[PDB]
Order: sequence, then C-alpha cells, then structure tokens
Amino acid sequence: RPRFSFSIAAREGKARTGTIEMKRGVIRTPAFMPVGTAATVKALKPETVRATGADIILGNTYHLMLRPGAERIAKLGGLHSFMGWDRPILTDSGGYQVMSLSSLTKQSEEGVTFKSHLDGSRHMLSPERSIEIQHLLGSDIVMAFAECTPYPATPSRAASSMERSMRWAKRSRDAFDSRKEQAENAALFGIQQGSVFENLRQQSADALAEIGFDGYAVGGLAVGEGQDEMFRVLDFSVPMLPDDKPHYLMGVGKPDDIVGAVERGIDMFDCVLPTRSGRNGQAFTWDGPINIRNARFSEDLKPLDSECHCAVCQKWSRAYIHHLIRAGEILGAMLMTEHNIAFYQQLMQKIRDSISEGRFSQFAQDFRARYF
Ligand SMILES: [Zn+2]
Repeated sequence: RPRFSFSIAAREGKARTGTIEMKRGVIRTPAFMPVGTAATVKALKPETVRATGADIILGNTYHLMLRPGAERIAKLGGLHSFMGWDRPILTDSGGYQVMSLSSLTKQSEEGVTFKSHLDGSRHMLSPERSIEIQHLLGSDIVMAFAECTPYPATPSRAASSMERSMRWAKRSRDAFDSRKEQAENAALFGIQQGSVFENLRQQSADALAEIGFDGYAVGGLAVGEGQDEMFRVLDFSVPMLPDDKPHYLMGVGKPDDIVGAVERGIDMFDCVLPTRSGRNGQAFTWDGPINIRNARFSEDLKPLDSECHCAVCQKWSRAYIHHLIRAGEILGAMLMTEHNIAFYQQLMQKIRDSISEGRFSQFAQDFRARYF
C-alpha cells in the first residue's frame, strides 16, 4: 500500500532478507529481476514470468525510447498496461546501453548525444530526460542517470566520471521531485560509482546519502574486473551505503556471483544471462550449467534439473528440449528460458529461507560445492 517501504526481517552476517512494499506489490529480497528489453521478457508471457516466482522485472529505457518510444507508450497507457505486467517494474536510466549500443556517442555535462543503432538517431539523453522517459513508461523504481566508468579506469578518470555522476544524481533527484505524480507513486534509486577505488566509492556514497534516495545501487561492477575484484569492491563499498535501504547490484547474475554478493549485503540483482543463455542452449542446474545441445542429452529422459519444480521440468525431458534447440524451434527458447528464470527464482528463495533460518553461510558453502 505505501509508495515505498523496505523492511529487513532477518540477518546473517552482512546478508539480509526482507521485503519492499510498493503500490503495485511486495518484493521479497534478496530479489532477482528478469530483464524485459523491448517491453517483453524474451520468449515468455508475463503470467509465465510471474509463475516462476518473479515479483518485479526490469524495463529497458534505452530500447523503449527508440522503439516504440516513451511518448507512445505513455499514450497507450504506460508500460504495465502495454506489456501486460501489473506488478512493479524497475527501469534502468539508459546511460549504460547508450554507451554500449549507440553510434557516435557525445559526452558533455548536459548529458549524452547519440545515434540510434537502427534507424537514424533518437538523439538526446540527460538526467532530466531520462527521469522523464521513466515517468512516461510508468516505472515504479526509477534509476538516476549516470556516467559509468569503463574498466580499467585510472584514478583521475574514475574520479571525474564519479564527480559528474554525483552531479547528475542531484539533477535526477530534482527532476524526479518536480514531477508530483512520479514523486508520490514511484521510488528513486541513486547509483554509487568510483570504479575499484574505495576513496572514490566513499565519496560517491556520501554524496548519495547527502542527496537521499530510496535505495542505492552499486554501479560500475561486472564490467570486466572479474569476480575476485568485484567481491573485493563489494566488501568495502556496500558498508558505505545506508543499511536501512536496499542495495542493488546492477547487471550481476551468475549464480555464484549472486550468492557471494548477498553474503556482502546485496538485496537486488538483474541480468540477461538466464534468458540469453536459454536461447543459446545453456540450462542452469544445481550441479552447474549444461549445454542441452550436447549429444549426450539426445536420449536423456530426465528433466533439465531433477530438483527443479518449474513446469518445464515437470513436463518435458532433456531429450525433447535438446531436439527443439538443435532444430531451432521457438518452443526450445521458450522452454529453456522458463526453466532458467525458474531456476534463478528458486535460488533466491533458497537464499531468503536460509538467511531467515540462520543457515545461509552453510547454504552458500553447500551450493558452491555442488555447483562446481
Ligand atoms: Zn525446471
């Protein structure tokens, strides 16, 4: 019922489990958010995404501004109504994908100018335009627009990028607050930057806290630094963020990454891996990933995973899915994606339950031992 309320029900070390209440629904944390790129979670109906256990999905802001357009979606009734998802939706600011998928990007203090990677050039993106598009889409959790620092990054380079991003965080905050309808029904998350330097991360955390946000995301990770560095950065960075607000690790999603990130205080995750790898033929299992296309699965009657309770594993065999994927059948992508998302949601439920029971450390340990 509230606009935003985060409650921690249990803790174990730096790990915590709880819930976030929003007008459109309750989000159980730690949470994994399936990625909906072009107003759709690849190959799945919204009801199927909900069926796997998802409480919230992530909407793509760069993609949607290009096709079908933020203004058009708003006219059509908003993203929820457009795609058929009535629960909360977190929208990325668009800044990351602009710098990764756009042609001839132009950085400035005002924002970024770019060329759409597909048809001319839906062009300008600033902190206020980003917040505006996110409002138009009707997202529940709005992300402040930032400048992600590439890996590696020199201290001065990481500093100047972080400094700009903090200036953009203030502008994002003001832009969000000027829109009453948005400020009254949505939440705004700030994004910590600073690369792998803790002094920079500390400065970013303090600026962010000074402005004030509903939740804090840890940005700049999962950009090539490797799990060891990622984890090392998480170790000192997470404690810098307000304890009473959710901590969101953007773009992190390998099963092992999530488990180690939760041990470090992270409450929210998003990644294209489950959906992406599904289309590619990689299925996640408690004993590690398997590539269903491999000949050894040609006559395997067992489900993708023997403990998984998803509809796919209850009704189809590896042999059939192996056939579908090798034949390039759409049902293959549908089945594989549904299982993978189901697998991720089950992993989050096992994480939440073990934290509430005070046995997460053992779970993590047992998980890694079997998964690898
Ligand atoms: Zn399954």
